[PDB]
Amino acid sequence: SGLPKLPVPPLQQTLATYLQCMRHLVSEEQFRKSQAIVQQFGAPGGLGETLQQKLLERQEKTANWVSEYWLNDMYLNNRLALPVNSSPAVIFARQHFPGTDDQLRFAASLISGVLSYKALLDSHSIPTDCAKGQLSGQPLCMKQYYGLFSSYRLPGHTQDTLVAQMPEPEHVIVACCNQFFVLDVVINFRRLSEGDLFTQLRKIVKMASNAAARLPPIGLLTSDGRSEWAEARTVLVKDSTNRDSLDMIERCICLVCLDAPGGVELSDTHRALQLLHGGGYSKNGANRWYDKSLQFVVGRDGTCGVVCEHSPFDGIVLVQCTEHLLKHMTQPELVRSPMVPLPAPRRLRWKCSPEIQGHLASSAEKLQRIVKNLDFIVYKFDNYGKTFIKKQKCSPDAFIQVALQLAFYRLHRRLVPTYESASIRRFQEGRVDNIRSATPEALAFVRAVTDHKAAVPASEKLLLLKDAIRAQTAYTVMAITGMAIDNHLLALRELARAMCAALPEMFMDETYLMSNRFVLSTSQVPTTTEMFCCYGPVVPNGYGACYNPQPETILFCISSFHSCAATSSSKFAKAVEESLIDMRDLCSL
Ligand SMILES: CC(C)(COP(=O)(O)OP(=O)(O)OC[C@H]1O[C@@H](n2cnc3c(N)ncnc32)[C@H](O)[C@@H]1OP(=O)(O)O)[C@@H](O)C(=O)NCCC(=O)NCCS
Repeated sequence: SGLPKLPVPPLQQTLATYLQCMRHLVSEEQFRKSQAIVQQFGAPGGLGETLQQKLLERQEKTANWVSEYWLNDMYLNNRLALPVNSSPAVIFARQHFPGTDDQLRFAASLISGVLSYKALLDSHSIPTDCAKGQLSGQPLCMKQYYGLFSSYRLPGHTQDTLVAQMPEPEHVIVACCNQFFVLDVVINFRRLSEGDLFTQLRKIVKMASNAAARLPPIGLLTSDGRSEWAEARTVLVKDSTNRDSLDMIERCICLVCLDAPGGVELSDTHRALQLLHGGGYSKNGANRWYDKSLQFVVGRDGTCGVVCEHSPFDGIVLVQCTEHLLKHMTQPELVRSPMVPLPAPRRLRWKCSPEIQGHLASSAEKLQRIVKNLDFIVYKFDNYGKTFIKKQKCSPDAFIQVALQLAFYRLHRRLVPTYESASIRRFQEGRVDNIRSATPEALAFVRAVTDHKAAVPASEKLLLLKDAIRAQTAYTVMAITGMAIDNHLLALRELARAMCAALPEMFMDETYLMSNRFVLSTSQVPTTTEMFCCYGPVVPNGYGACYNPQPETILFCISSFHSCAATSSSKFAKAVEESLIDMRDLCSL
């Protein structure tokens, strides 16, 4: 590759930044202790320098010194069930399917789109991406695109495994009524016609309606905790017939889920709930297989989108792919490719036992908990967007990040360690690092705005606001150029772990542990289309906030858990609105 390698920030720089990031987020006493702990860790000839040298050696010996640690720490090691906790969802615009054939026509076209997109990929014909927004123009890593259809996430007892692929024939798994069918799409590079795909889908729907053939909803098992699924899967593996079906799923291109009519109204919020967890076993919750990277949902009632397994790639790459797919569906149906004789799709067989029956019950129950615990809302701020923000000589993203801090503070009376996905695709195999938005400058601003007794003059609030945005931007530039701290500290941490299972004080420190519990987890997932991305929180008492800034509006997808009496997605969305209004008034002085 011609891309530069992810940089290794200097040790002292990361340590200084770290302490500064956390001083206002911990007690004075605790900070003093951390100061001393860090001083000792990074002292000349100390442990810090020994680990740093080992990191430089690792940087030289690998293409990306953090890929492995990051992949495990961020996803594979996580034991939580994938739905809501990990797998984000992208919702397409509302569709209208008068008859079942309309649904199947859409699905056929979509599958065709997928096939031509994958052809462009297999031929390395996809135009190399370039940075836009902050520091734009340089080439970006394209590795993520190659993980779109060739990946499967295997459950494990303690750590999962991301399997990187091509089966011939090449096929897609179609799920209907919780039944999984193998739909071959490419014989000898012969790509079935959009007309033949329609015909095959009609057959699938028909078979998926046969009572005497209906099999147990095995898909449900993949919606459980990772350790739980790993165990139920071990039970399944005992039988040869199940071993075959799993493999088929494991080697498919993707899944195409023909969801049953949802029960509630088709609002952006409800359509997203369906994409996130399917609404539980009583709805479309089992018509899935979360281990597979991409699950395209085409429901009978018009609810469409794609459920994504996070570990193999991030939302930007995903959105580019989907927007291309949808654009391809806007583009005219080509000439035909006709298949005579056209074999019938194969239904994956499962040999269930009393054991598996119990596992299905548990998973059904576990999933229901996720469904009722998710507090989600799609909020569209329409007073203004990027256009107005740019007129304030401000970075939209930074401005929005600051708005979220103010919303959080005005509602809960404190700032908390916050996470914002910062793409580092400027470097080989680059995924993301973290932008810590809960800066000291943000604190000074939110306090001025909310502390009535201080009576801070509006002119001063404006100054603090601009400084907060300046600091947000500075950290953003720092992160996207690989000079931030999270990935750096992670590497040092795991390198030490290799030396001795007993981590240094540095990483046992309550300050470090606290710095990584992201009560406010966020990310910008911009899209030109009518679509939007959403996901749940990463901690029991936290929020998930994915926004899409447009010229005149800003879409906010807010999530939290009903279990935490302290959080509330409706209240937070309201606080976001008020925060944006307040900031607007401040800039209009
Ligand atoms: C960190 C990050 C979010 C910053 O986003 P960004 O796109 O640079 O956003 P900004 O808010 O700075 O906005 C960029 C736009 O505002 C403009 N802008 C930025 N600062 C400005 C300023 N001070 N004054 C006026 N305009 C400004 C830019 O010129 C650009 O305008 P353009 O639409 O004509 O190109 C981005 O670099 C990133 O990493 N995005 C990836 C998110 C991701 O990974 N999502 C999936 C997670 S799994």
